[PDB]
Amino acid sequence: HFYLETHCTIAIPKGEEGEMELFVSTQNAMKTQSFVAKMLGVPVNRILVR
Amino acid sequence: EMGQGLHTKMVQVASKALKIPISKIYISETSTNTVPNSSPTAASVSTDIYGQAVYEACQTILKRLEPFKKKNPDGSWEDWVMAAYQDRVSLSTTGFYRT
Amino acid sequence: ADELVFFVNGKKVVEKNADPETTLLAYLRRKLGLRGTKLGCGEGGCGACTVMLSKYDRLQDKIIHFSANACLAPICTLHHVAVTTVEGIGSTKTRLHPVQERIAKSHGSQCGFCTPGIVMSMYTLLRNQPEPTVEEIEDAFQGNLCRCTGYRPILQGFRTFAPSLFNPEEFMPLDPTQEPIFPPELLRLKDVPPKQLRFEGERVTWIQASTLKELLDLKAQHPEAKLVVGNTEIGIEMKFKNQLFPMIICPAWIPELNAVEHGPEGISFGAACALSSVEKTLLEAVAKLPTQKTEVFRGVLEQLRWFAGKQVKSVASLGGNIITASPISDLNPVFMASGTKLTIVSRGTRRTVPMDHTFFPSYRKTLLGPEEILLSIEIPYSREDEFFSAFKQASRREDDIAKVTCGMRVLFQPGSMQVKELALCYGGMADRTISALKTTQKQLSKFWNEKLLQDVCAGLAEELSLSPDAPGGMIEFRRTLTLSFFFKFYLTVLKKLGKLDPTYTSATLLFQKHPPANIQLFQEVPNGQSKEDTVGRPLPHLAAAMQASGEAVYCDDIPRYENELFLRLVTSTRAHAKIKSIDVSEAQKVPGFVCFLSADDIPGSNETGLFNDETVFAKDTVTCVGHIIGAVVADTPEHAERAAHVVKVTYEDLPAIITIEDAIKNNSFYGSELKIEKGDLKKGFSEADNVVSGELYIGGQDHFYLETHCTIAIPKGEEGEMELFVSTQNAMKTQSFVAKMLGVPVNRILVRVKRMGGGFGGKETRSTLVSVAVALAAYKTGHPVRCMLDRNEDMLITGGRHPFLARYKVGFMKTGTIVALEVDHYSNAGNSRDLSHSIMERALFHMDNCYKIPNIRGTGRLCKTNLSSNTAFRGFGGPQALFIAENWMSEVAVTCGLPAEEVRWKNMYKEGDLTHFNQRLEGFSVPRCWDECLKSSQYYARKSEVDKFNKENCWKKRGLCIIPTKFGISFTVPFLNQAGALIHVYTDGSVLVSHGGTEMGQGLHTKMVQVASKALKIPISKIYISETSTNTVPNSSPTAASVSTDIYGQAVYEACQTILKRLEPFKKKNPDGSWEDWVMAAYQDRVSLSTTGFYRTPNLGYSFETNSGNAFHYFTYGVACSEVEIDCLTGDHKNLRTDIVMDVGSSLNPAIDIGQVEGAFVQGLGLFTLEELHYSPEGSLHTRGPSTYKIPAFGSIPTEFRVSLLRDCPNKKAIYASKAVGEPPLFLGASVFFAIKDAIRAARAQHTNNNTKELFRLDSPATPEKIRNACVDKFTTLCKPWSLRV
Amino acid sequence: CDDIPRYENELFLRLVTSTRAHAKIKSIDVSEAQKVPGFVCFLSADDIPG
Ligand SMILES: Cc1cc2nc3c(=O)[nH]c(=O)nc-3n(C[C@H](O)[C@H](O)[C@H](O)COP(=O)(O)OP(=O)(O)OC[C@H]3O[C@@H](n4cnc5c(N)ncnc54)[C@H](O)[C@@H]3O)c2cc1C
Ligand SMILES: Nc1nc2c(c(=O)[nH]1)N[C@H]1C(S)=C(S)[C@@H](COP(=O)(O)O)O[C@H]1N2
Ligand SMILES: O=c1nc2[nH][nH]cc-2c(=O)[nH]1
Ligand code: FES
Ligand code: FES
Ligand code: MOW
Ligand SMILES: [Ca+2]
Repeated sequence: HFYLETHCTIAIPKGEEGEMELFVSTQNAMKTQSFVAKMLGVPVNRILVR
Repeated sequence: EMGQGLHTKMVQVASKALKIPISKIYISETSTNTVPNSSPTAASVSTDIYGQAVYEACQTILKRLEPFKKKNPDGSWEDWVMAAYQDRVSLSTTGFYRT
Repeated sequence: ADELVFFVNGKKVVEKNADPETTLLAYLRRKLGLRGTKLGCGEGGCGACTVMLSKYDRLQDKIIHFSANACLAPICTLHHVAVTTVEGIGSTKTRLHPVQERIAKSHGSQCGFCTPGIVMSMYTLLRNQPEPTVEEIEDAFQGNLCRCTGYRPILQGFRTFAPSLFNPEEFMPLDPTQEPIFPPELLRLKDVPPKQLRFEGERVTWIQASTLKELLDLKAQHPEAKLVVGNTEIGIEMKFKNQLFPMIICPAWIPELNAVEHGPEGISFGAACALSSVEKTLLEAVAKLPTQKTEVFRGVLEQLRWFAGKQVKSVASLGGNIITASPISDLNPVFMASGTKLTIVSRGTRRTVPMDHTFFPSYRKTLLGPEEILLSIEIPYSREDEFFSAFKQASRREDDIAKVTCGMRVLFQPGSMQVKELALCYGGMADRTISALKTTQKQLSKFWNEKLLQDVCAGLAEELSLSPDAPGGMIEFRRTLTLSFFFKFYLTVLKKLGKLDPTYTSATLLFQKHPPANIQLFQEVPNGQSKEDTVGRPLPHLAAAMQASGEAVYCDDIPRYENELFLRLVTSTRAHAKIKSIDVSEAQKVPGFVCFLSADDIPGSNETGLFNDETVFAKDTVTCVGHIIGAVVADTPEHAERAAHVVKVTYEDLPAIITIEDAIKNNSFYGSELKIEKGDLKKGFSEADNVVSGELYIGGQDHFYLETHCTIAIPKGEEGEMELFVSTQNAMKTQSFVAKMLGVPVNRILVRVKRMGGGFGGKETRSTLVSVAVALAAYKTGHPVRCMLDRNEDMLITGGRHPFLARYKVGFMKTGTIVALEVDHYSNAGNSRDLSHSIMERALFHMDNCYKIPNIRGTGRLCKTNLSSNTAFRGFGGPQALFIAENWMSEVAVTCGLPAEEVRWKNMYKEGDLTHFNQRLEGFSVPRCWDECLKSSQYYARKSEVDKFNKENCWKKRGLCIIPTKFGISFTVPFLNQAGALIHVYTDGSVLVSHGGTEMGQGLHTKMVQVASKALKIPISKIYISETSTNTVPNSSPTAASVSTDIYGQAVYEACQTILKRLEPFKKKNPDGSWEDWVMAAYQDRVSLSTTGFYRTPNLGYSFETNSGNAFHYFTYGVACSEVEIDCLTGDHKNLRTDIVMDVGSSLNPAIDIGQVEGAFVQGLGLFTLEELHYSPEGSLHTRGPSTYKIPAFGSIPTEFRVSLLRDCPNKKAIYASKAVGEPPLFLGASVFFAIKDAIRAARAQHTNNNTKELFRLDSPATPEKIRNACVDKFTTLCKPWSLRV
Repeated sequence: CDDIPRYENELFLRLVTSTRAHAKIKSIDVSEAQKVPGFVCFLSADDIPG
């Protein structure tokens, strides 16, 4: 692909109810959200992807 | 937005639908807590589908503003919006499209 | 510099560059990332920063655990000490400790900001005593404050350590064997010889002296060196008194300074011993030695009962209190009167002298030389024929500064009543501890009799005089206390010499705590209701566990960006003046200084405020002390603070208008008169049998939310975009005010509110003062910026409840029936309009309370003054008007000579009546609440018991009063009664709910989660609410008017319906499927799982012009009965019992609603009896901290506290038949005020006069000063024109 | 994404990837990595909570 900007993610752990806010260079915020939730083992509503 | 100008086009669409300058419209970002279960931005259909969703949401706004426009035809967009707010009419809505 | 080594939660910490000025709180929060411990006042009076400290005591060869305020603990005093914070005992990520579990499940946590501190006070107690008594449990919190709960649930939940809202049987038992162990490494270090340590900071050098020899050499070389042990004085001087001590010597480690010796003359304590140690030793001594030898010890112990709290007493040293020599020291008067011996030393010298009047030559000075230090103190045993007494009276019993405090001793000739020695020493009557020598000397060789009592009182009145301008004011009260204390001493000695009149006995008793009794009654949910349907059940606040664990994130707990700067506001020191110039040349020298911002830096508009009558930054003129002139931005909070303090502003004073009286005299108002008039007054007064006229005043109130105002502003650098995290109930106005100041479209600004550690109306608008200033700083620097106000800044700048002045005239019949009423209200609004108008409207809306008044006229006027702009405070004007109403109603009863409850009842509205603003009262439940409260409180039976007590007691009286209330539900501003919600169902079936309301501790999100769960028919575990944000729900009204549940509940409900309709087709095609199955099917069929919900309260719109239209959607009602006991000699009082019956319709959550009732009730109790703000004549606020502003404490609540929610009273006007509960209960606190007034009448009938129909004025708050002064007697009287017309 | 300011306590992650096309992982030794200044931790499969 050689997108000038390579893959990148910032993950912010809240410390409350498994909440995590992420800033990601992706075309798929949905799958990013569910995949991160699946790995953490928390409901999808706890994950915010921006 | 990955450089293809999707937000520009959506602002262009919203401006045409609402019939107001683009300068009054803004798109800041994409987030899972504003629009959920979104398909990845792909298949070159983003303009097609999000354009329709934005279009519908705009239509819902116009309908809610219609009574106020009719009562004050020579007023400004700002006048109608404020009147709507004070009359406790919601100025927030979703839009959706399915090919 | 030596390395500082200590432990935090078992983890070793090595600080190679310890700064002497760094507090443990700052270190925990900024260096260790442990944000569970909070900053609530920075002056040791709130306990929000409480932590536990553990160390190996060399002299006791044992590990000791004690609590301490992290805000006053210099980390430099913690070498080889083990710290335990809330995070160290448990968490929701691992497992909650029993203390955390119980306070959470017992509903002892609302906003949650005070929880960690209280959790640690309780934890510390249990580490010292695994099975404490109820007494010990209550005493554990003398230094912890809570503004939300009303304390009852916290005490009741913890009492377990010694339908229903909670079930104790579910609580995990406490098991000491599983507690974290004392760090092994520290236990090894105990075997290493102590060595002197040196720490070097930016401005201070700290020397930890290991031996007495090193201490004396250090003092010989540096006589100026300031000693520090507990730092509970030095810390205050450094933080608030602008003091800087270049060199500090901490002698805490020195054995001689910590030694305890039992001698033949008394018990000696090293000057470094903590007051808690002295207290422990004296208690043991009092239990083992003959009563006749412990007279002085018991005096010391009585003062220690009311000396700060556990956190301060565990670190505060003896020497510290003695040498600080404060005018209001509670110990020096006792040490002086008892001639306690002081052993003073310096390198090469040593002397021992008994403390006497000469030891304190002048203000803050003692007779010690510059090279000397106090080594030890010997508290004497009392001898035969020797008696002692110690008394203290303040504004609040617990953790307060003495108004007058004393030590009194008398020595008689062997077996006689003939005085040999007499010492009466007082604190709080001069700029130093003094002895009434002139007076006492005249009694030597005299006998203890009535004549001596009279002579001493007259002597005291003349010798302890106070000039009208005496600092602290309360001239009459203080002088009266000096005589009253002696009277108490006099009677007490007669008793000890023994015959004493039975009605005088109680005057000699020391405060006695009575056992608590609490009962909460509510209604069980329908028999067949599903377990997953939580509406109507006492579900604990969803974040309570995280608040008890310190994991709950509040604004400042959010991590700072590496490049984030800090802002400190620069405010006016003048009430009204022109700004001639501003010089920052000095501020520019403070390290880390970045810039000074002012009006000229604003890119958009400097016009702000609800009514556009305010400035973001003062321009040309300042109109109140605290008026924001500009702000300093620096790399650290300290640097910003220090720089802002040296910014020099040159002023030129302008005529100022401070008081309501000044305003009226100068015709200084905002807008024109407000008024509601119905009927024919002239006719009404013409038919009345009696007419009463009067004036009444009610003081203001500071919100004192445990978490002060705070804002973080992140500038994006793109298109003017800015993202802010704010502690506010109004994200919408925050957003538009920031946008207006920046000159950018509102759609560029994002405001996010997670939760507030309290709001109470104080964050409805005034939070913008900070938010806008921070946004400007972020805009100008391009860096993220933040600012959290210190308590003193918050209390000075942000405004509070509106003080009210009322002039009334009521006409009534001999039967007590009201026929006419005219009331003119005046509120002190401050330097801007803000919410003052709407507040006055609500006041006028409630001038009737629950009474039908055929002919009535009420006016309101907003006074424009040079004081910070006052704003919304739980009640929004209602409490003031309701208070004024009950005042004249009480005067009508007395005038008529009829039982107050009879007069109130016969004047009460009836189902279907119209109010003075012509709204029909439908479903008027006051009658039911009234009868049930009269019955459950056993009002009548107790009424006779009160009269009996008053006949058997001359210097103590009891009062009983039952009052009702009604509160109109809905914003006075029609268009604000709107609410929106946004709901998303993700593909795993989990639901994310978002609405316009914010969480400030009232449990709104919890209730909304409960509502969504019921509507969707799924467990609450599948629903979540993360925060409130302007980009999910726009144009939201502030979370206020107690209608958030009502309106957001409907919006959430409507959004859920839409979801159900969309899922219906898939549910039908697969009836046996799960929620998850239907959700996934909808998604794959391309059916949107996102929708909005909206609600608009119907038919609202009252007009003060036509006195027509619906102002409210419905009314919330309640009744409260309270009993008190007053000390006619001191002004102190006890809230014996309170019974409340509240109608909240079918409660959505009885646990949260009872918590709102109890909490609102305690804030009202505070407004009417304890809380008072004092201002200089020039308009400068004196009370800027918990030390001087006394809100209710754990020990302030009714000992017997009963609350019942009216059963079977569904409200068809709101979501699931519930009713708003936030503000309605607050006025009920007035029942305590009127019970007090009832008691004062008893006291006046006893000593003042015989006019059983006399109407004496009693303004609010009924503080100890007002109560004591009202109890006119021979003493108040003791504390002459040429001619007089005949 | 990376232009977003880092929090003062923000840490950095570096992936550890396979240098073989197909093989069994016999063991992982981080004793050397632990010596690098600023090292915080090595994460692997077992650390995943979900
Ligand atoms: C919330 C709060 C509530 C309080 N409540 C009360 C109250 O109810 N009644 C009351 O009287 N006080 C009260 N205090 C005041 C304070 O706690 C006492 O004065 C305390 O005992 C001082 O002890 P310290 O060790 O903390 O003093 P520090 O602040 O450590 O030292 C105080 C002063 O004593 C000097 N000093 C200390 N030890 C020696 C020595 N051995 N020889 C010579 N000089 C010495 C120091 O140089 C310094 O000037 C309160 C303070 C707070 C913050
Ligand atoms: N714990 C706590 N309770 C509180 C407050 C608060 O700040 N903290 N605010 C009060 C005020 S002034 C109001 S108007 C209502 C607002 O919330 P509600 O509409 O959800 O009841 O809660 C009341 N109860
Ligand atoms: O009528 C109102 N009642 C209120 N309580 N708290 C804030 C309020 C408001 O703005 N308006
Ligand atoms: S912050 Fe320490 S006592 Fe309030
Ligand atoms: S819960 Fe204690 S101050 Fe809010
Ligand atoms: O915000 Mo209620 S007074
Ligand atoms: Ca005002």
